[PDB]
This record gives sequence, structure tokens and C-alpha cells, in this order.
Amino acid sequence: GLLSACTIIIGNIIGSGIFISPKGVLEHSGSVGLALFVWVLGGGVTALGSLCYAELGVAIPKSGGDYAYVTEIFGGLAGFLLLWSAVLIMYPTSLAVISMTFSNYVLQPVFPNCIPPTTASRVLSMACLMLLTWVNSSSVRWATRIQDMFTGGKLLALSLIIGVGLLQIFQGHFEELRPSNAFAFWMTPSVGHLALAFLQGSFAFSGWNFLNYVTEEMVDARKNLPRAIFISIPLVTFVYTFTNIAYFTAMSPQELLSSNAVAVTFGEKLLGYFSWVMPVSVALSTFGGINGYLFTYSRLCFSGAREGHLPSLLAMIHVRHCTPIPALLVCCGATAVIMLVGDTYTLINYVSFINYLCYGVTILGLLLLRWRRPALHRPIKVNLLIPVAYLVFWAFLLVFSFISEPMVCGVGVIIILTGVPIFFLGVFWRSKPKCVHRLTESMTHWGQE
Amino acid sequence: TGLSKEELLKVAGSPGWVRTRWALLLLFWLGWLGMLAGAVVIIVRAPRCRELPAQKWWHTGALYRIGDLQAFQGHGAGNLAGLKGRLDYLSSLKVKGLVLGPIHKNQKDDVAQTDLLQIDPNFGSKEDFDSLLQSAKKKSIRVILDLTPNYRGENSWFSTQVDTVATKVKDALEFWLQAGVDGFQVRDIENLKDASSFLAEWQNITKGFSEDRLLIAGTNSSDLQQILSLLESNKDLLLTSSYLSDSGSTGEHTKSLVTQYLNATGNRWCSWSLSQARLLTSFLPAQLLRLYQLMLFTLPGTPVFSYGDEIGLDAAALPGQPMEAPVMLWDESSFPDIPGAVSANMTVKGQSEDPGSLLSLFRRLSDQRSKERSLLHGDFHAFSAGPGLFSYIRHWDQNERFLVVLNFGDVGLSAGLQASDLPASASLPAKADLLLSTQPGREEGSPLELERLKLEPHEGLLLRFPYAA
Ligand SMILES: C[C@@H]1CC[C@@]2(OC1)O[C@H]1[C@@H](O)[C@H]3[C@@H]4CC[C@H]5C[C@@H](O[C@@H]6O[C@H](CO)[C@H](O[C@@H]7O[C@H](CO)[C@@H](O)[C@H](O[C@@H]8OC[C@@H](O)[C@H](O)[C@H]8O)[C@H]7O[C@@H]7O[C@H](CO)[C@H](O)[C@H](O[C@@H]8O[C@H](CO)[C@@H](O)[C@H](O)[C@H]8O)[C@H]7O)[C@H](O)[C@H]6O)[C@H](O)C[C@]5(C)[C@H]4CC[C@]3(C)[C@H]1[C@@H]2C
Ligand SMILES: *[C@@H]1O[C@H](CO)[C@@H](O[C@@H]2O[C@H](CO)[C@@H](O[C@@H]3O[C@H](CO)[C@@H](O)[C@H](O)[C@@H]3O)[C@H](O)[C@H]2NC(C)=O)[C@H](O)[C@H]1NC(C)=O
Ligand SMILES: *[C@@H]1O[C@H](CO)[C@@H](O[C@@H]2O[C@H](CO)[C@@H](O)[C@H](O)[C@H]2NC(C)=O)[C@H](O)[C@H]1NC(C)=O
Ligand SMILES: *[C@@H]1O[C@H](CO)[C@@H](O[C@@H]2O[C@H](CO)[C@@H](O)[C@H](O)[C@H]2NC(C)=O)[C@H](O)[C@H]1NC(C)=O
Ligand SMILES: *[C@@H]1O[C@H](CO)[C@@H](O)[C@H](O)[C@H]1NC(C)=O
Repeated sequence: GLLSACTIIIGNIIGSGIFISPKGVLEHSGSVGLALFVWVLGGGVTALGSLCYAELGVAIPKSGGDYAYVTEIFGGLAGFLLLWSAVLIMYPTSLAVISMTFSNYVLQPVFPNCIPPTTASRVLSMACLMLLTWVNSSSVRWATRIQDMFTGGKLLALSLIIGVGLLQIFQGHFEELRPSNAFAFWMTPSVGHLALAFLQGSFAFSGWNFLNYVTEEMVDARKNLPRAIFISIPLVTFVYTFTNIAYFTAMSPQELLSSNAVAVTFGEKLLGYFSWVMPVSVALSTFGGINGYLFTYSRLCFSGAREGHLPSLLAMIHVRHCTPIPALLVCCGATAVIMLVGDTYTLINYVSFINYLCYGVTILGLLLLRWRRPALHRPIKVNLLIPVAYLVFWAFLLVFSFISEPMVCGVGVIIILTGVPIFFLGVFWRSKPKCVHRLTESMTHWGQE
Repeated sequence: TGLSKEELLKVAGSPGWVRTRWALLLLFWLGWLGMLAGAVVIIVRAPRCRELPAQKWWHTGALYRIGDLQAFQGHGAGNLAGLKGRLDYLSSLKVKGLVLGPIHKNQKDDVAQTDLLQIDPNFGSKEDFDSLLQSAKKKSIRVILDLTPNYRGENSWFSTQVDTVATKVKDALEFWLQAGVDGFQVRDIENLKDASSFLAEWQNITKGFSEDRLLIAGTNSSDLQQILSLLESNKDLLLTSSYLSDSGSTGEHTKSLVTQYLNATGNRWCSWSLSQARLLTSFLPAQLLRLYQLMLFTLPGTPVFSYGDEIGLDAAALPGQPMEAPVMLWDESSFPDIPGAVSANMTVKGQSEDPGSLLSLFRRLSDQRSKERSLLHGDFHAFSAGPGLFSYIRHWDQNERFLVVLNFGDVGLSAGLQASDLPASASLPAKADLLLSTQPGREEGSPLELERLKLEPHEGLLLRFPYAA
């Protein structure tokens, strides 16, 4: 039973974050050193979080996705806030990043050492996102195997990278590896920039918030504590740091951050026609990534539509294919705004800060529950040290990393707090049978067929 | 609770509304098609940038010239085998070349005694040489060896009959190519007969062997016509001459000389060195090197520097110092004959710590020469300024661009603005952040108006600005 479970979690973990993140983590890491350390450390903290989340999953079984636990524990206020922050600034902006890096990697073939126009990249990203929205809609019967073919292209590309790198190291390729050639500091080693670099690896390790669905909604975990974490974490961090090693062995340090693309230049610097087979495979992988994110966030929309909040006129059945038509328009609008205005790596830092704040809130709530709960049944073995280690680590991260730039963090916490007035104005004052509230049902046909 | 009845929705669904749904779908797909068509148009009408010129190894990075290894190291440690210990320092200078001294056997103007196939035991041996190239290619420092019939006598190139002095060096070329060294330095060109054809034959042999090799030719002539006559056929040959060794000392004259040489050559590659093999210090006033380093380190070509130049070492200042072979100094113990004469403001360790030193400036512009493209293989156009001021802009077709200004007079200088002499692509802005200066008085990274340049005498500014489309 561990085979299919492992298949789905590693399908959810690996995305397109192994492409944009390396040159950012090197630009903010100071030098070639400590980059592998960051990529390993991220896997470690993600392992600790996955263990805590698995404990909560094998605990009391309330369904409803991810926001259900934080609605039931620590009040529904934190649950509504986390759901709002999700549907605003963790799914749509990540979808925007995925589509925009698809466009960036597609456009780089024609301009090898040249900056493409921004309008072409934005238009291509918009076209890709509309195509994937239509693909997720309508024909659901074959969309699953379409996404499976995309992930197969992903595995093919990554395996080819593994192959070329592994065969390459044997040809005495200790260049840009050993400390004699791995400790050149073009930029002074700073620890705030080290945290900013760690944010990119954090974005690369996204998807571990998604394992909570099917681990419980499957064959029952009869005290199956270790498998769900120790079949995922060490393999993926090893393959990630070895992919970074493979990237480093075929390139001088400067060429990796002296471009807007990490791959493609890899194909161009050696081989010659795998340089043409590779970017299309990377396009397939990011296609699968946006498709999977769309599927998961549609599941979010259904789960939130059950609870009644996040206004209930959303994600119904239309006629026959039972496809969430009203969900995908609300999806595409919040990413069309980003296609209108946005950049790449500031948004990467935004997403990293927001989702780590989300898991920190969830972990703190779980710890307060454990403090406040002497009852019910926990099938898992008690840990009592790794959660508090994660808690102090994450507190150190947020407190130390607030120095970076107030422009992103301030607006993020401002729209975090903006959920409060609508929350209380709705809970306390939706009982009034206003003309708008009475006639809200009338646009179920005026909005869709 | 706005859950509508399924039967109510089905009975509300009309064929007319189905037609409007089909119309909405068709216009949605038409909008997607229009986005694709706009992307195709804007990607097929885009300005196609040019390609990299695939320059060789010597086109990037400066060059280092070493006259005598005994003078470079010192008494007792002057053997050739000790060269490998200084490669860590030499790689810290970001210099991607090195020139050996004459290490063959030649006592004094003796054709029969001298023989170019053997290395004298005074310096080292073949095994030490092989270890030297092994350590050099372990690093990223190429090695260039020179040949000269006389490095002792004042008859430098064997004034006897010519074929016997030609065949030995002729076989020595392929002997040293099969040894492993790349490139050669040839000095005292003016002491030769049929030198143009001889240099053409040598360049032809080297190019027939390989393409990464080169051939450095040195002459003390300072005439444009003589230089053009020497380069009448060997256009690819790299030559260092005494062209810039004129007194000059004014920006208008320097503009005239540099522009005349560049226009006479065309736009081909050249070498920018002030002297044949001497230092910049002994042929120039001591208050000008802080700007001459930036001038030599930015002009299009390969700047060639003598050894002991990154600190401005002087031979005339120290008494009892032969001007041909000055002694390199590393600490206060490098000159045991006259203790106390040396100090900490010219030694290597002393200048390395100070950011306002010559060594710091050399490291700063050497870190910029290797890693940046625009001043590597960009263009070069100047502004028709007024008084003796130096002004030019270095740019590539798309990458970020550089501007350098210099002052040669003894009085303050104005902005000296001039424009409209460049294409629209090579348009300069009014805002540019300072990157470096000879004397630290300005804050780096601070943009300034380009019409308020209050330039101090004996000063030069390195300006920088992102590319503007
Ligand atoms: C569902 C909805 C969708 C919409 C929304 O909610 C969810 O999505 C949210 C999320 O997506 C948000 C974005 C997240 C990412 C954010 C990134 C942030 O960047 C920061 O911007 C600072 C502005 O000063 C600093 O950036 C540099 O700071 C230096 C020092 O002051 C300047 O020196 C330099 O300017 C330079 O001047 C000289 C020129 O030659 C250079 O070319 C130029 O770079 C600045 O760099 C940039 O300078 C530009 C011109 O001055 C802009 O200021 C730009 O930021 C702009 O900020 C606007 C503010 O909203 C934004 O609209 C716009 O698009 C951005 O280009 C800024 O970077 C800082 O180091 C940088 O980190 C930006 O400032 C706002 C930002 C984009 C946010 C805007 C608001 C959002 C969209 C939110 C919005 C509610
Ligand atoms: C370059 O270096 C030389 C040598 O130090 C400088 O002096 C010049 O040396 C040459 C040697 O050939 C002189 O040529 C002479 O020609 C007469 C013609 O009859 C001949 O009889 C001599 O035996 C000698 O060969 C030359 O006159 C002399 N001076 C000049 C001005 O060239 C030379 O000045 C340096 N600079 C240049 C630009 O050559
Ligand atoms: C550069 O050298 C060339 C050849 O000596 C000259 O350039 C030409 O000069 C004639 C006048 O004699 C002009 O009509 C041409 O337009 C010039 N062509 C170019 C490409 O410059 C001249 O001596 C030098 N050029 C300049 C501009 O001084
Ligand atoms: C480099 O350091 C030496 C150290 O001796 C400086 O020499 C000084 O020269 C002045 C000139 O009269 C003397 O009065 C001082 O006594 C000398 N020593 C010191 C310590 O100042 C030399 O001037 C320095 N170089 C420069 C350019 O300042
Ligand atoms: C060298 O000279 C020979 C003369 O036969 C010629 O064939 C060859 O092309 C020359 N080499 C180069 C690089 O032009």
C-alpha cells in the first residue's frame, strides 16, 4: 500500500521549483558554499513539519481538507483567515509563478544570451493559464491521464538530467565542487540573505501541505507512522542536492545566476540536440504542475463550499459533467491580475513567507491543543521534542527575516488582517434579510448556464 | 441557502441560452487565438540581438610580463622551481596570462656557444619546467615563453649572417609547442632584416599548429606609419610598441593619438601597453598611475603590464638599483642591503589591506575585466570635448553600458558634455551611478547629474548605467 501513497506524495512534492529557485538561492547565498546546505536544511524542516502533520492526520479524523483542523481547533476565526489567505495569496500567485516560468523557459530557446520582451512572456503565460483552465474544465474523463502524461515527461526530463550529471562527474569533474573552487565569495556571507535564499528552497519544497488528504482517505494507517515521511523526505532532498551538484559541475558559478534561466543553458553548453528535447519536457512538467495545483485548489473550493463560508454560491454542478465552473473563473481572475502586474522572485519570497506563516499558525495551534488535551485517542507514537524544535526554529525564521523588506511583509499582513472586518461583519450581520441577500440566488443563471 | 433546484435549472435552460453559451465559448477561444497571434507577431518582429564573437583566451583578462625570475623572487630564492609558490598570489590578481624571461643558454654574443634547445641549469631544469606548466594548467594561467638570441649583450639579435640564427629558432618553435607552452614573445623587432616576412612565417607556423596560440611582437618604434608597415599583412598579430610613451600629458593629445591609431588599424584587436618591457612608474610622473591604470585597463584590447606594476614600484627612487631588472618586493625583508628604506605603503601586504591603494585598484578593475562583457568585446566611440579631457563610452548591443572620464590637466574641469554623435541605440542618459574613482571622495552607487562634474586635477571617474532600450 505504500507504493501508491509514495507515488502521489512525490507527485505532489516535485514541481517546477527546482528551476527558478537555484539561481536565486545562489544570488542570496553569497557563494557556491552553503547552497547545498540550504537545500538539505529545507528538506529537514519539511520532514519535521510532515511528521507533525502526519500525527495530526492519524489523530481525530475530521475531513474537509486543510482548513478543517484549524477551524475546529483554536476557533473558526483562524480557519476563515487561513482559508482566505489560501484562496487569495497562496494558490493564485503560485499558479501565476508556474505559468510565468513556463513562458520564461519557452521563450529562452530563441534568445540564448538575450532578454526577451516582457509583453511576449506575459501574453504566453496568460494563454497557457487559460488553456489549462479550459483543460481542467469540461473533459474531466481524460484530464487525469493528460496530467499523468505531463508528469511522465517530468520524470523523463529529471532522469535525463540525472544521467548526464552522473556520467559527467566521472570525467574527473571536481570543478566547481571542491572548496578550492567552491569557496569564492563574490558577495560577503550574510545571514539575512541566507534566509532569503532559504525562502527559495522553501518554495521548491512546496506541496507537503497536500499530503493530508489521501493519507487518511485510503487504507487505514494501523499505526503506520514512519512510511509516509521516511519514504518521501530523504530521497527527494538527496535528488535535489544532487541535481544542484549536477548543475554546478557543468557550469561556472557566474553563468548560473547571470541569466533568467537555469536550464536550457544546461542543454546548450553540452550535448546539442538534447538541448532541443529538454525545454519541451520542462514545459510538460510545468503543465502538469499547474494542472495539479488546479485540481487541489478545486478540492479546496469544494471543501470550503461545504462549510458555508467563502460565499456558498460557488462550485456547484452545471448540467452533466459535475465540473466546478464558477470556481475556475474566480481562479483565473486572481492570476490575471498578477499577469497584469507582477514579477518573479519578489512573488517567490511572498509565497514562501505566507505559506510558512500558515504552517507556523497550524503548528502553534496543534501545540496549544496538545497542551490543552488530556483526552481522546492518538494512534501515533508521541514525539514531544520535534514539534517544539520546529516551533522555535520557525519563530526564529519569522523574527529574523522580518528585516528584509517591509514592502512585501507589510502588505501581506495587511491583507491577512483585512479578513477580520468582513469576517465579523458577516457572522454578526448577515441575518438581516436585505434585498441584496434575498436576491443573491437570482444570479445562479445570470452567471453561468 | 441559494441552492437552486436541478429541475428548475434544467427547465430554465433554453436552446437560446445554449446558443449564447456557444457564442461565449467561441469568443473565448477567439480571444485565446488572438493572444497566440499577438505573441507570434511580437516574437517574430522582435529585434534580433547579435551573437558572441567566440573570443580566445587572451582576449579576456590582462597579461603579466616577467623579465627576470631572479629579480622577481630575490637572492637565494631566485630559482625557477620557486615559481609555483607565487601562483596563488598571481591568480588573485585576476590576470589570465604570464610571460617568462629568456631561460636558454647564451653567454655573450656567441652563436656557436648558444643553442636554443637546452635550458641553463642556473634557473631550473626540464622536470621543473614540466611541473610549472602542470601547476599552471591546474590553475587557469597560461604560460608564454620568449626567445631572444641575446638577453645580455647590446647586440640583441645576432648581427651576423641570418639563416644560421633563423633555423635554430625555427625548429625551437615546434620544439616548444610540443613541450606544451603556448604563445611567444619577440622583442627588438627593429634589429632585424626582412622582419615582416619572418614574422609572417612565424605566425603562419603557429596558426598552422593551432588557434589558441599567439605571438607577441615588441618594437620600440613610435610611428604610426612604421607600425602600419609592420602590420601590413599580419593583421591577427598582437604587438606591443612604444606608441603611448610620448610625453603627452593632455587629454586632447591623448584623444588624438588613440583615435588616430584606432582609425589607422580599423577596428581590429590590439594591445595597449605604454612601454616595450619597462614599468609604468619609471616612464611616467608618479601622480598619474591612479588614472593610467583605468585608462589601460578599459581600452579595447589586451593590456600588458610589466611585473611589479600593481604597486607602482620605482627603480629611480631607490639608490643602487639597475633600471633593467628591478627587484620585486613582498615585505620589509626584501631589501637587506639598505634597511629602513622600504615601508608599508608600497609592500604587497600593506597595499592589499588598504582599499585606497594601487593593488586594491588593480584588483577592482581586474575583477571587472574578466567577468563583464561590455568592456570585454564592446564598441568604442568618443565625444568631441573641449579642453584636455578624456571621454568615451563602451557598450555592447544589449548589455549594460560603461562610461569613463579622465582629467590630465592641473586645474579643475567642467562636465564637458557632448551628445548627438551616437546612434539612438547608443544613447546616454543623464543619471549614472559612480562605480570607482582614483581618489576616494565620492560615494559608490550614488547617481549624479551629468552636467555638474567638478573634476579635481589628476583624477578619473568610472561611471556605470543599466542599459536603456
Ligand atoms: C488577488 C490580489 C491580486 C493583487 C494583490 O493582492 C491579491 O497581489 C498582491 C501581491 O502581488 C503584491 C505585490 C507583491 C510583491 C511586491 C514587491 C515590491 O518590491 C519592492 O519594491 C520596493 C519599492 O522601492 C523596493 O524596490 C526597489 O527599491 C529601491 C529603493 O527604493 C528602488 O531604487 C527600486 O527602483 C528602481 O529605481 C531605479 C530604476 O532604474 C529601477 O528600474 C528601479 O527598480 C525599487 O525597485 C522597483 O522600483 C519600481 C519603480 O520605482 C517599483 O517601485 C517596484 O515596485 C512596484 O511597487 C508597486 C506597489 O504596489 C507595484 O504596484 C508595482 O508593480 C511594482 O513594480 C520596485 O520593486 C524593494 O526592494 C522591492 O522588494 C513591490 O514594491 C510591491 C509588490 C509588487 C506587491 C504590490 C501589491 C501586490 C500586487 C498585492 C495586491 C493587493
Ligand atoms: C629605438 O631604439 C634605438 C636603439 O636604442 C634608438 O636609437 C636608434 O638606433 C638605430 C640602430 O639601428 C639607429 O640606426 C642607425 O642608422 C645609421 C644609418 O647610417 C647607422 O649607421 C647606425 O649604425 C645605426 O644603425 C638610429 O639612428 C637610432 N636613433 C633613432 C632616432 O632611430 C631609437 O631612437 C629608438 N626609437 C625609435 C623610434 O627607433
Ligand atoms: C581613417 O583613415 C581613413 C583612411 O586614411 C580615412 O577615412 C576616410 O577619409 C576620407 C577623407 O580622406 C573620408 O571621405 C571618408 O569618409 C573616411 N572614411 C572613414 C570610414 O572614416 C581617414 O584618414 C580616417 N577617418 C577619419 C574619420 O578621420
Ligand atoms: C610612504 O611611507 C614612507 C614612510 O617612511 C613615507 O616617508 C615619509 O617621508 C616624509 C617626507 O619628508 C618624512 O618627513 C617622513 O618622516 C617619512 N615617514 C613617515 C612615516 O611619514 C612616505 O611619504 C609615504 N608615501 C607617501 C606617498 O606618503
Ligand atoms: C600558411 O601558409 C600556407 C602556404 O602554403 C597556406 O597554405 C596556409 O593557408 C597558411 N596558413 C594560414 C592559417 O593562412
